[PDB]
Amino acid sequence: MSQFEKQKEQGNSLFKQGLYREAVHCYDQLITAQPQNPVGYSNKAMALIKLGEYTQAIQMCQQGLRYTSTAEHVAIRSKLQYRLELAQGAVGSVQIPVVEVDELPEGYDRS
Amino acid sequence: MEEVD
Repeated sequence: MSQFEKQKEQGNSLFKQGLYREAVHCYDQLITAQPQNPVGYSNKAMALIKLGEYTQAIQMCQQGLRYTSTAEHVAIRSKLQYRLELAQGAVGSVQIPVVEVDELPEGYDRS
Repeated sequence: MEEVD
């Protein structure tokens, strides 16, 4: 079933150009073929953090943790808990450590 | 378990 793994990478790549409605069409394919699987909601939560609506993604990750009760869905249980951390990650990070010279934004303390 | 960057 590897086509459904490269079609979600096409979705992320389309959000990386600005083709947001074709990128949404790629998550919508997953829920079109799998209407009741939490995989499709995990890819909608991905699309929301790739369209800058992280306030929806922090709620939708809680909604997807409600799809975890069996040994069929232990991967889903990890998948929405890292999606929740990385929604808060993508909104809350600023990449400035304000100390040393290990990474930094460009310039800052090496000019 | 990770899915999309």
